[PDB]
Amino acid sequence: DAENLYFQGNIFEMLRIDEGLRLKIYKDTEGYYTIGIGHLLTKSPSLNAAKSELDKAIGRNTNGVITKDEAEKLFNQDVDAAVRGILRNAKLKPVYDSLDAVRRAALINMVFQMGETGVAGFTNSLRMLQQKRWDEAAVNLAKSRWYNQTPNRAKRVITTFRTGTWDAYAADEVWVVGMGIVMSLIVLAIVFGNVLVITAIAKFERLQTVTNYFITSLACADLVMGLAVVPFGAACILTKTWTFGNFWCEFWTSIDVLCVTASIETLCVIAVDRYFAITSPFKYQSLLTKNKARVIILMVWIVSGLTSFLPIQMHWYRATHQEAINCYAEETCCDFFTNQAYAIASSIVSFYVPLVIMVFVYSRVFQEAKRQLQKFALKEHKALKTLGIIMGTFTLCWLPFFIVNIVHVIQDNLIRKEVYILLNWIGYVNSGFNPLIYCRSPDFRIAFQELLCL
Amino acid sequence: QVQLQESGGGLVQAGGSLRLSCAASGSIFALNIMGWYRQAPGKQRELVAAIHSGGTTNYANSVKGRFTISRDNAANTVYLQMNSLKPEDTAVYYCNVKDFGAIIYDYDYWGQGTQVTVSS
Ligand SMILES: *SCCOc1ccc(CCNC[C@H](O)c2ccc(O)c(O)c2)cc1OC
Ligand code: NA
Ligand code: NA
Repeated sequence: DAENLYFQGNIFEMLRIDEGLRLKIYKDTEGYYTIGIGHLLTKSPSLNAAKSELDKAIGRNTNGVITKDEAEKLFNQDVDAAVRGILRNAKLKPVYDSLDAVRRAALINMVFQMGETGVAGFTNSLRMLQQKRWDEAAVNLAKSRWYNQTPNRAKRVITTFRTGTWDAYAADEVWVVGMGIVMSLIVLAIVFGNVLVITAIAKFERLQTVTNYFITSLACADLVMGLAVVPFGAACILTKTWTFGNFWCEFWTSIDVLCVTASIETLCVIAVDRYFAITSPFKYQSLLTKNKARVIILMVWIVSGLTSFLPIQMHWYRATHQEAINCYAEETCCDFFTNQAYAIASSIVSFYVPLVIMVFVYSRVFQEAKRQLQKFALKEHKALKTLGIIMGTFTLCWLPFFIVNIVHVIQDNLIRKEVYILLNWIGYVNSGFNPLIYCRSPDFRIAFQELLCL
Repeated sequence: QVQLQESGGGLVQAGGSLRLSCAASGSIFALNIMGWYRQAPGKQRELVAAIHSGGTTNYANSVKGRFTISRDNAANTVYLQMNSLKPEDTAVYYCNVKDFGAIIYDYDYWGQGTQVTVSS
């Protein structure tokens, strides 16, 4: 029909929204073992019984884990079996024929979910759909046990039955490009933002201080992040797949772990730096020189390199479970599978250790400020808001991820992958917030103004 | 929007003693560095003496042993004892306050400046 826009009128795209794609065996809202896209394996409470039925369906030993090719093949087999079930029934076909293309799909949806004989149970609802009494059948279907158990999916199917359009599912496409344009802005803010910082310290001589030498490091880790990590990361999420190969999958992963670790550990260095620069400024100016500070930065990148490129390129970070082995064998799969060891080891070094130091240091700052050689002034209240933003932002961005990252492995995943990738991006945008936190100095202000002549 | 009141500068004979003063009127963050800077005729602005809010001090290599900096107990007023003055100490002494309320950086306050002349 000359239709190559994104969304179309079909049962296939409809079910994919209702039933997510999961390669490993899981349990539905009922509790039955299911794999792929809503493919029921068995009602048997035994997982081994589900594995046997699964291996008899695929034709090989799957270990409860299949591939995308096998998932799609089962999906079309199930949809075809749903349609062939509708056509072979006495109650379904008289209704199915008398339905438009859209409403036909809505009927297949129910059959895809609760079987041929189950949907035929709806004597009243089907008669009403047959006499084109949509609004009455919409109300009647909302009184079934199918509605009480899966109210979200039912409400969408019932709506499609009512309107006769894809209004309940077409709202998914707006969010597709809707989050794409957001990612498009995130990349720009990080790249252009950190380049501005680096350019300022590199050009102007007044911005060449020890603290700013640490700022340069932070701006460097965030820049590469916005040039390597963030773009390639978004490029896959939108396209649903990874189209660069296995070699660049881990290399891009290596850059990720590298830059993120270097970024957070630098935030830690800056925090300690500003402690000594304030608490003991006279010793701070004498002890810590540019040479010494260059050694500190070098140490940070080595630690970051030791916890990123070193384990990854040596396949040490790799997990062993069947779903991980497949992705390591797949050229289109670049998921981040790790073992308990690397997941904890990285998190402690990348996030937790700097987190502890940054909190303890900034606490001492608020502590040793009360004990000085000195009555309810507002200069201390404003300074309190500052550290609340510095530390609060870093917390609100990375903490949700690394907590989940540690829960992601302590037990078999009860936390959705959708949440896992989302919380990584909340950490990703911290690399954009940094220049808006660590470059508000009057010297940076004047530098930023002249760098673009505003 | 705070103020700095300088006082003390004047004419003295070579070797004579002089006392400077700088009252910091306004609200300053607890952690700070008050001190003094000078501009000798035909020379860049140099650090004379500076005292942190934590009592510790710092002097230049050309004044250490002759100049003694100190501060009041609660009035935020820094006094600069200047003894055994030299004709090369003749300069424009500015008052200075390093605020740390921004944590990441340090905002600077300055004074009107005082003229100190030593008759060679
Ligand atoms: S669409 C292909 C898959 O997309 C994808 C897969 C994996 C990841 C993980 C990216 N983040 C790694 C994380 O930042 C991290 C940094 C540092 C350490 O130490 C650890 O442990 C994790 C992301 C995406 O898409 C974004
Ligand atoms: Na096409
Ligand atoms: Na791979």
